Amino acid sequence: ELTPDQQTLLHFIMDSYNKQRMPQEITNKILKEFSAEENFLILTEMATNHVQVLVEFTKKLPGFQTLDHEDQIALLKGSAVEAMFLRSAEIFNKKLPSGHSDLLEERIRNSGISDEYITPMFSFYKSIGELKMTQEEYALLTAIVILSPDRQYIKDREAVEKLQEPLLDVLQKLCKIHQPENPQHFACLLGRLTELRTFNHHHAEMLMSW
Amino acid sequence: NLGLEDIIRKALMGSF
Ligand SMILES: CC[C@H](C)[C@H]1O[C@]2(CC[C@@H]1C)C[C@@H]1C[C@@H](C/C=C(\C)[C@@H](O[C@H]3C[C@H](OC)[C@@H](O[C@H]4C[C@H](OC)[C@@H](O)[C@H](C)O4)[C@H](C)O3)[C@@H](C)/C=C/C=C3\CO[C@@H]4[C@H](O)C(C)=C[C@@H](C(=O)O1)[C@]34O)O2
Repeated sequence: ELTPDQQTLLHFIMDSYNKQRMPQEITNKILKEFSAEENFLILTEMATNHVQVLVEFTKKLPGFQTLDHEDQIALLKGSAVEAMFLRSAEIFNKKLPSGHSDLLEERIRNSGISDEYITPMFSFYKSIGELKMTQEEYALLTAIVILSPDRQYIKDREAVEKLQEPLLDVLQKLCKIHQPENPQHFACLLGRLTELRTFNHHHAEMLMSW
Repeated sequence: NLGLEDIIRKALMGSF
């Protein structure tokens, strides 16, 4: 039931959300873990190596470059963490055999990052999993998150809402197509962006490092 | 004393 405009936007997003791989040596991280203070050195990389993907994905979002310049910065400063939690969640249930559950905890350190990072990311994943959401839903739901016109430091909210709007519009349809049985699927997807905004306090901010 | 926002400025082209 999507319109040309939507199917076009969707494909574009899918495509882009895809050039970020390489699922093979996500096994180097999956099994056989050189653990402990080793494990730090890897994530710190991985993190870092998530920003460059994030920003590549964002530049190619229909209308992004056309935004202001600082607006562009403030978007991304606002999304970096949210969008990493959303990446994790896809992994934690879409990749990986049958969940429960990396369960390293008897190996959690700081960063500073302790045990109040573990628990958050847990409720969240299990709740996203509970949504049994397809990749298209991960892709769009991610652009919805970057293109958020209520980030602090935006000057042209309506410039950003014009861009977010169509993507919300598509996601609604997909929902209303792939699962008409439960007319409250879209509302749950939105609902989760809120647990995202929340974690933005317990992960005070990921500035500086590394 | 960077901190983040610079990183993003760079990543927007330079730091590739
Ligand atoms: C992640 C940093 C903080 C600490 C998070 O850590 C924890 C909890 C606290 C935060 C949530 C725990 C930590 C990682 C994350 C959860 C991460 C995932 C579930 C997955 O990764 C996500 C995020 C990752 O982001 C970098 C992202 O890849 C980035 C960079 C990639 O480059 C190419 C880029 O392709 C990609 C698109 O983008 C990735 C796609 O998907 C999963 C990959 C990570 C598993 C990590 C582990 C599994 O076992 C490992 C080890 O045996 C151990 C001891 C602990 C685990 C751990 O320590 O896991 C472990 O290292 O949560």
